[PDB]
Amino acid sequence: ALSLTADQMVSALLDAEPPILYSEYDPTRPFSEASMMGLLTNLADRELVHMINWAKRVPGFVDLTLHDQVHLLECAWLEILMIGLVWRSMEHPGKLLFAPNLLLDRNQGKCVEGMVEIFDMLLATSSRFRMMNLQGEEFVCLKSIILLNSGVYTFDHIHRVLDKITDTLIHLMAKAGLTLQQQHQRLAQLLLILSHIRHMSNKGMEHLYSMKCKNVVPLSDLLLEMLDAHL
Amino acid sequence: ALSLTADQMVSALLDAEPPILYSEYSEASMMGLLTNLADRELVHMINWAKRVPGFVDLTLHDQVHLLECAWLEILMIGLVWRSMEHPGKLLFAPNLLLDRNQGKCVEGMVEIFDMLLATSSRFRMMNLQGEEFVCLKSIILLNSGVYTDHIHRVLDKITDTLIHLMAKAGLTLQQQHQRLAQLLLILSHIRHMSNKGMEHLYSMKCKNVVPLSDLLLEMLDAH
Amino acid sequence: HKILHRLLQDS
Amino acid sequence: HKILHRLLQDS
Ligand SMILES: C[C@]12CC[C@@H]3c4ccc(O)cc4CC[C@H]3[C@@H]1CC[C@@H]2O
Ligand SMILES: C[C@]12CC[C@@H]3c4ccc(O)cc4CC[C@H]3[C@@H]1CC[C@@H]2O
Repeated sequence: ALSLTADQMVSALLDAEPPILYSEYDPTRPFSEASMMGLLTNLADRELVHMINWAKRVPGFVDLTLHDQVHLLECAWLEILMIGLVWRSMEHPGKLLFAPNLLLDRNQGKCVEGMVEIFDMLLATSSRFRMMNLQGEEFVCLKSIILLNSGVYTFDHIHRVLDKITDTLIHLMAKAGLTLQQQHQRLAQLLLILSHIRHMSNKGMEHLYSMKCKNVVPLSDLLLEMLDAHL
Repeated sequence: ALSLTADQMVSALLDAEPPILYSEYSEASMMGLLTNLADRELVHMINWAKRVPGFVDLTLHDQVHLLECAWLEILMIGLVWRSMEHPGKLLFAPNLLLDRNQGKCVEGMVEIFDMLLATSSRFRMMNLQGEEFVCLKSIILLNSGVYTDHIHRVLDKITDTLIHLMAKAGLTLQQQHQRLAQLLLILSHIRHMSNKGMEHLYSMKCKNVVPLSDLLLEMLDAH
Repeated sequence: HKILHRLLQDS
Repeated sequence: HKILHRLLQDS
């Protein structure tokens, strides 16, 4: 709970990581706007099932009422998918590794109307992760912060857990040998990225709502309700 | 510029603060008041930005860019800061103090009111200080469009500055780091509110409820 | 209850 | 030659 060491907090978070899943990309045919949206949302839908279970493993999360768990996840789900994607994409300049068999560049983004500008923000965020040399331990911290933070001012136990994740991030930076000044500077650079992720999430949400509204792709019931939660 | 002391950063930011503007003494009249206000505030925001240390060192292409990305975030955090002392009410101007139910006067507006009120309530629970506020606002300007090395150096010095204020308030290291994170996680919620506000302002521009100025129009179209 | 309120209960 | 651009250089 709140009695975790920094390291216990890190291990629990590394342990709780979801799998990297595959898309059902079919290479026999070219992309259309509809089949690409079909692929992306099919993937997101399956990742969502793992996210629900992952979140229950984030310290403190299951201590909340079921209504607050619903609320935080509904609020943060696309942010979490997005920060996962960006982390998966760190090693692939100019590309987004949605799945190991679904690696897309900006020109493939152009297949879905409105999509390429969102690809671009995601690609830039991946470069930022790259230039910063974001570590896996910092990533799992950030992703949990997103879960607990993004709906929290749709309003104190959550602030104590959030405080503990901060302690943990600092501890890692201290453990990686950064100076005291570098610790707060990097702490800030990392958290400021969450602003960019919220933004991409808001545009992504707006875009998906638009695809649904044009009947471009059928959405699973979960995805649908996750989307209604927000247009 | 990058060689200001922590206090010189605080002094300079407090010095650059725009004035608090006033309003005039239905859905069309309330949108009129709000957008007329924002328009006049935007002009004061342009001049404030140039007084944010490091800002005039950028090209004008980037100056435009950061202001277009951030302007509603900037109005909103200003709005929230003014409202901090008035639980349940938004101090748009000293003679325009709107309580929550007046948001219902405009379609879609009451939900944005609630987000703003929740943020103000959050400033209140944190006991945010004015020196911290001027830091967050400068951070929004330089951060929000920064990815769409010098400005990362200016951002680092503003972080240095926030920490200095917390150290000076007698906070321990653990408390400094914790408050720095709490303060910055709030920028995430202000981004959210800006994106929703932008979507609301655009729906109003298309519905022709209200006349919007050229400046305001171009700031909205950048999104 | 919404779909998610019920998936959140699976063990 | 946008508005904001010349406003960025006044007196
Ligand atoms: C939400 C969208 C479909 C699903 C996409 C996805 C799908 C899976 C995933 O793991 C990450 C992302 C990020 C981008 C998302 C897209 C942005 C716009 C599009 O509508
Ligand atoms: C942009 C809106 C009009 C201008 C409003 C304003 C006007 C002045 C100000 O100082 C802050 C804000 C934040 C909320 C803004 C509104 C959110 C929705 C509305 O369209």
